[PDB]
Amino acid sequence: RSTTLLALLALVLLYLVSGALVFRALEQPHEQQAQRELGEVREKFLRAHPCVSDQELGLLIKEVADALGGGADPETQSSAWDLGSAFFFSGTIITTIGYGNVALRTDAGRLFCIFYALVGIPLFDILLAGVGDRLGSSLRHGIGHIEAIFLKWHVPPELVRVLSAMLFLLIGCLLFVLTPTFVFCYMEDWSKLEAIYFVIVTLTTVGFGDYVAGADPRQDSPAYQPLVWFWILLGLAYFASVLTTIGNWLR
Amino acid sequence: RSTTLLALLALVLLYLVSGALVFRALEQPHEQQAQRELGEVREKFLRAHPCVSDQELGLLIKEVADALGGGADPETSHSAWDLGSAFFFSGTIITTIGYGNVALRTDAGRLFCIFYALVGIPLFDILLAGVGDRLGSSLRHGIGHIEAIFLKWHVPPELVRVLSAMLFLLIGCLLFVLTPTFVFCYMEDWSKLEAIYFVIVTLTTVGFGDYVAGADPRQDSPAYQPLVWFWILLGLAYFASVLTTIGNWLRVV
Amino acid sequence: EVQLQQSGPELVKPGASMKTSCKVSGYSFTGYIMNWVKQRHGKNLEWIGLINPNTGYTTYNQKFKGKATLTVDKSSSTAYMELLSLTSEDSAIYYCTRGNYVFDYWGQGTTLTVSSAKTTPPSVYPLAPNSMVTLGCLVKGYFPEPVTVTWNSGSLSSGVHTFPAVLQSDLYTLSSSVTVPSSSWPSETVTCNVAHPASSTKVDKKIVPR
Amino acid sequence: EVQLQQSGPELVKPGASMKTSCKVSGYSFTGYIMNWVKQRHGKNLEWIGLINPNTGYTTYNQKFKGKATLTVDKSSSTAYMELLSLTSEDSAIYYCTRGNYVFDYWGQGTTLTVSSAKTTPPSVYPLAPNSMVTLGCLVKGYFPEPVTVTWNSGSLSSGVHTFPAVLQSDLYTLSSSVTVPSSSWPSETVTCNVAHPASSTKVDKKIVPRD
Amino acid sequence: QIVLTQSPAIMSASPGEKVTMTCSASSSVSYMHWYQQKSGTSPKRWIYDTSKLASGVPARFSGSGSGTSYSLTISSMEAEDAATYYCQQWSNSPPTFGAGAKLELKRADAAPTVSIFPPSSEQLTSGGASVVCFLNNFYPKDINVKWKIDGSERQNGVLNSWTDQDSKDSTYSMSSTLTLTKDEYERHNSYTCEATHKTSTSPIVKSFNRN
Amino acid sequence: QIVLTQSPAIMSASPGEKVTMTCSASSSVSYMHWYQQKSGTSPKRWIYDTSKLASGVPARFSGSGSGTSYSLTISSMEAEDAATYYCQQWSNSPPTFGAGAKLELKRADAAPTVSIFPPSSEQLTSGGASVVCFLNNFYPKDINVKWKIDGSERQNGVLNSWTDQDSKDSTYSMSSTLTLTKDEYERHNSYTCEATHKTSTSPIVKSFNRN
Ligand SMILES: [Ca+2]
Ligand SMILES: [Ca+2]
Ligand SMILES: [Ca+2]
Ligand SMILES: [K+]
Ligand SMILES: [K+]
Ligand SMILES: [K+]
Ligand SMILES: [K+]
Ligand SMILES: [K+]
Ligand SMILES: [K+]
Repeated sequence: RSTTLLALLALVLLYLVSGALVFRALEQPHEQQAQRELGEVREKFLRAHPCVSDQELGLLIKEVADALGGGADPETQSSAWDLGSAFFFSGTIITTIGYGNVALRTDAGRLFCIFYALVGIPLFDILLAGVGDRLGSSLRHGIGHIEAIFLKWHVPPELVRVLSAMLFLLIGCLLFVLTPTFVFCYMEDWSKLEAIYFVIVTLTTVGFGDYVAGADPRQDSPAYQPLVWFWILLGLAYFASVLTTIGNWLR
Repeated sequence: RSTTLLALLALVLLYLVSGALVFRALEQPHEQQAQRELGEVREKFLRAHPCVSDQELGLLIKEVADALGGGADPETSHSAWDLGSAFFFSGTIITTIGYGNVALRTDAGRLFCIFYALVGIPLFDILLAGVGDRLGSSLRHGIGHIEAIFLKWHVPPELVRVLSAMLFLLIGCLLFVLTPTFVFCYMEDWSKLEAIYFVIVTLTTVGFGDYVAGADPRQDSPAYQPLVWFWILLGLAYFASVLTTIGNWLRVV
Repeated sequence: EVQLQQSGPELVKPGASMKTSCKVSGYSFTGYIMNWVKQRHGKNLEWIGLINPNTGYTTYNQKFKGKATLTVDKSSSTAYMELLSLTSEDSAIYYCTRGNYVFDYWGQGTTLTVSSAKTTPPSVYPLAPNSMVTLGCLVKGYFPEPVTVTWNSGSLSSGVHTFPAVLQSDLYTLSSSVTVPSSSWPSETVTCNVAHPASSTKVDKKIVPR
Repeated sequence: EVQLQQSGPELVKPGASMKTSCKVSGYSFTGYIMNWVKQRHGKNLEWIGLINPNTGYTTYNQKFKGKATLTVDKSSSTAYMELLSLTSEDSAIYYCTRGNYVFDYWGQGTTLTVSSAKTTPPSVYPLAPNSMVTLGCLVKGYFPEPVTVTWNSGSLSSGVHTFPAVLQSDLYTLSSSVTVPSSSWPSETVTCNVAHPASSTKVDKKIVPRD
Repeated sequence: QIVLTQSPAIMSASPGEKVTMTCSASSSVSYMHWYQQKSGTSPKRWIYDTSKLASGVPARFSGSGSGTSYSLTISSMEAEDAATYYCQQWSNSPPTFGAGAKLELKRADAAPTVSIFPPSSEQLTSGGASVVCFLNNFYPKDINVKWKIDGSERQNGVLNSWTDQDSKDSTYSMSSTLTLTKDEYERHNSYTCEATHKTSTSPIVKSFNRN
Repeated sequence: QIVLTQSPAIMSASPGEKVTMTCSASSSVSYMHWYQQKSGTSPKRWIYDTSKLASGVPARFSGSGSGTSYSLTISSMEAEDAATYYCQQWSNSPPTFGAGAKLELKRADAAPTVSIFPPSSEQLTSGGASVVCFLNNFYPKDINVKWKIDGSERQNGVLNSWTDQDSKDSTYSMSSTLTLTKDEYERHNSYTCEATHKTSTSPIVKSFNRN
C-alpha cells in the first residue's frame, strides 16, 4: 500500500535519525578527544625535535596514517593470506559478513572477488535455506519428544507451542549465542560484552571487522579460524530458520 | 534432498578451498607492501631530520596510531560522528553492509549497536521488500511500453517476457551498476575497476569498507552525499526483485 | 649568543623584485626552522612562511604564496627572502625569525620601501617666532629616510624633539624642535645641523628672529 | 671540521665503574644523535646505545642494558658513557660516534683495561743464539701497557719486529726481534732498550753471545 | 587562520600598578606565546608555552590561560615595561598573532606647550609656504588641533606627526604643518593654531600676523 | 638482532686487481653502510645508503645490493685501499655490524726466517724458562707452529703473537713462545720450533739441545 510504504519510509528515516543522535552522543566525545590527543602528540614532538617543521610532521602523519590504513603494524620494521585465513576470507564473502580486516591489494583479486561473490552468495543462500529447513525440522522434531510430557500434563496446546518455541530458541541461543561468546571471551581475550558484540555483528552479517576471531597474528591455531566458520554456518541458518518460522506464525 | 544438500555442502566447501587458493596466489605476494611503505616513510624521515632517533620516531608512530585508532584524522567536517556520518553509520547497520571504516570505541556504542541492529535490520527488510515490489511493479509496467513495440513486430510473447526480463535487469544495471561507477570514478577519484568493486561489494552487502563513498557533508557538489544514501536503498531493492526470481527458479529445479 | 643578522634596508621601484638575506650564528643554521614575518607600518605581524634550511622544505601563508620565495645557502648559513612584482603595499619591516612553535630569536629587521621617488636632498628652513623659547627646523622635500637634526652641533641635546617624517607628495618631511631659555635666544646663536646621508647633504640653519 | 674528542685511556679494578667522555665541536652537539660502540681486540663492533643530547632520550643494546649509562652536558657539548661492575670482558676500545642511520663521524677511541694488576715493571731478558743473524728481547710480566722497545737507543731500527703484547694472567708480555749482519755481531755491542713509563723504568739489556 | 584578539589595543599604567592584557582565540589553542616589542627594535620572545618566561624577562611578568582565553600579567608595572605586547599561536598552521597591546606609562596630566611658526623668507622665495605648529610635552596623548586662516578654519594641506611617549618625562608631542602655495598664504594676514586638550575645556590658541 | 655476515673475513689483492667484499643480512634491509678501518685509527664512513660515497672516498670504490645481499667493490685496487671494511645496518633497531673483512696486499711468497732462542740465564735464576721462536718476514700470513720437547709435541704454555702486514715489504712475522717452569725445562734436553708454511711441503724446524 503506497500510504503504508511512505509511513514505513518516514518510520525508518526517524529510526536512522534517532540512531544518528544516539551514536553521535556516545561516540563523538571519544573521537574529538582522540583528535586532541593526536594534536597534543604533534605539538609535543615539535617541541622535542626542532629540525622538523609543523608542516613536515604533517606529511609524516598523513603517510604513516596511510600505511597503518593499509594494515602496517607500528610495533615492527619489516601471514594474512595463509590457506586458513584465505579460506576464512572467502567465507566472509559468500556469507556477506565481509569483515574486511584484511582487504585486497591487487586489481586481479578485486576483479575476481566480484565474480566470486555474484556466484558464491546466492549458492550459499541455497545451502543456508537448505540447512535452515533441515536444522529447523530436527529441533522442532526432537523437542516434540520432550514437548509430549507437558501436553499430557494438560497445558493448553496453543501455550505448549509457545513453551516449545521458547525452549526451541533458548537451546539454540545457548548453542549459537552464549556458547560462542564464552568460547571467544577465553580464546580471543575479549570482554563478555566485546564477545556478544562480535557474535551478534557476525550473525546479523553486518560484519564491521573491528573484531575478528582467529585474526590475531600470534595464534598458531590452524583448525580454529576455519572451525569458527562451522559455527557461522549453523548460526546463520538458525538465525534464518527461526526468523522465517516467526514470519509464518505472524502472516 | 538429504543427498543433494551434502553434495551442495561439499560443492561450497570446494568453492571456498578453490577461492582460498586463488586469493592467496594473487594477494600473498603483496601482503608486506604496507609495512614496507611505513618503514620507507620512517627511513626517509630519519635521513631528513637528524635530531630524531629511530626509537623516538618509533614512539611517535605508536602514539599517532593510537590517536588514529581512537578515530583521529590527519588534519591538513572530518567529524565522523557528526549527525550526517552517524546517520550514514546507522544505515550501514540496518542494511547489514557494515563498512566499519569508522568503528565504535565505547562499550555503550557497541551495546547500543546490538539492539539497534536486532530491531533495525528486520524493520528495513520489510521496507526493502516493500520498495522492491513497488519499484519492480512500476518498472515492469514501464517496459510494458517497449513490450507493446515487440508485440506489434509479431515476436512470440514468451520471447518478449525474456526480452523484458533482460531489459529489466539491463535498464537497472545501467542505473544502479554503471551510472554510480562513472559517478564515483569522477567524484571519489577511483579507477573504473575500483568503482565497480565498491558498487558490487556494497549492493551484495558484503561491505568490506576498504572503499566507501562516506556520506561526509562537503560542497563542489553538495547534492552528492544525499543521492548516495538514496542509491543504496534503490539498488538493494533492485537486486531483491531479481535474486528472488533467480532464487525461486534454482530451488524449484 | 644566538644572532640573526639581516641585510640592510632596500629601496626598489614599484614592479621590480627584492631579495633580502639573514645570516645566523651562535647555533646550527640547519638545526632549526627559519620563518619570515612582515610588520606593516608598526601594526599586526604577518607570518610570511618558513623554510627547513636542512631539507629546503617551504610552506607559505596563502596570502604571500605568489609574492615570497624562501631559499637558504647551507654553506654560508644564510636564509634569503625574495619578494616579487612589489607594490606600495609591500613597504614594511621584514624579520627573519627562528622556531617551529615559538619565534625564539629574531633578526634586527629590514625596511623595504617601494617608491618611484629619486634621491632628493632636503630644503632645511628655520622656524623662528616667557621663561622658555621653542625654535624648530623644517627639513622638507627629501628622499629617502633618514635625515638627522642636531642643534648647535649637539651642544643642545636637552629640550630636543625630532618629529617622525611624513610623505608630502611622494617625499619625506619632518621638522625638529628645540626648547632653550629665552635668555639664550636670540641673545646667543641657535643653529640646527641637518644631515641627509643618502645625498651626502650636511646643511646648517641659524634660527634668525623675525 | 667536525671533531669528537674522547677522554684518555681508563684503567680500572674489576668490579669498579668507569666514566669516559666525548666533546664535540665543529657542529651543534644537540643537532645530532650520539651513539657509543665497543670494539674488542680489533674484531666485531657492538653498538652500546644512543642518546639524543637534545631530548636526553637513551636506548641501549639489550646486551648493555645494565652496564652502560649514557648522559650529556648540553652546556659543555660533551657526551658521557659510564660502564658499571666492570669484568675482564669490558677491556676494549670504546668510540662515541654521531648518526641516526649511519655513523658519519667517530671519536679517536678510548681504551678501557679492566685488571687487578698493580703497576709492575717488566723483566727484560736477552735472546742471544748465514750472512744475517737475529737477536731479540723478551719483555715479560709488566703492567700496564705499553713499553717502548728501542735497539742501541733507536740507532738500530731497520730489521726490527717488536711483536704485540699478550695478557698472560693479568700481566703483559712481548718480544722484539732485530736482524743484523753477522759482520756486526758480536763484533759490535747490541743492547735493547725497554722503557715502562707507568713505573718510570728504563732497563738496557746487552745481547752477549752463549759461551 | 585562528584569529587572536588583543582588546583593548591601547592601555596605560602608573609604575607599581598590576597590568593584565588578554588574548582570545577564534578557536581552542594548547599554548599561547607573547612578544615584547619596543619602538625601533624587532620583537623579543617574552613568554612562550603560555606561562614560561624567556631568559631576560623579569619575574614580575607572568602568563596563563587555556583554550581560547590567555593573559599576560605584570605584578608591578615598571617604566621599562612600557612597550607593545603581541600574543602568538602555533597550535594550528599557519601561525598567527594579535593586533598588539600598546602599553604606555601613566603620569600627571600636562598641558601642551603650543608654538606657531610662520613661513621662512627662504621658503617663500622658492614658492612654498609651510606654517608649522608644535604641541609639545603634554599628557594624555588625546589632543585635537585645528588651523584658522583669518579666523576662517582650514583643513586642506595640513599634515600631523606624533612622537612616541618621551623615554625621559613620559609626555607626548605632535607637529601640525599647514603647507600652502605662497599665493594663498599672502592672501590672508593672521594664522592661528587651536589645540583642544583635556587639561582645559577652553582651548590653547597660538597665533601670528604676517606683519 | 639482524646478523651481518662478511665471508671471507680475509682476502688479498695486487694493485690493479678488482676487489669485491660481500655482506649478507639474516633478514632484508633497505640500505647497507660500509666502514674502512686501518690499525691505529677508528672506523671511517666509506659508503653509506648502499652505494653513496663519503667525502674523501675515491671513485674506484662503489657499493651495490638490495634485500639480504650487498657488496663493496674496488674497480682497481690500490696499496692505500688495504684495510678492514665493515658493513653496517640500521633498517631495524638495534644497528648491527659485520665482524669485518681484512683486505691485505698480495706479494711474492716468502719463507719464514725461523730463529729459536733458549731461556736466558737471567730468567732461569727467577725460576722461569721461556723458549722463544721468531718466524720472520713470510707471506702469506697462513703459518702453523708446533713445539716439541725431546720429540714429544707440546701445545700447553705456548702463546703466539702476529704483526700486521709490514707497510713497505708486505710480509707478516710472528713470535711463538713456550713458557715453562725451570724444572720442566731442565727435565728435557732438546727443544724444537717446527713451522709449517706453504713455501715448503717439508716444514722449517729450528732446534737446540740444552748442553
Ligand atoms: Ca575523525
Ligand atoms: Ca562528517
Ligand atoms: Ca638586494
Ligand atoms: K542478506
Ligand atoms: K556485511
Ligand atoms: K549482509
Ligand atoms: K578497517
Ligand atoms: K561488512
Ligand atoms: K567490514
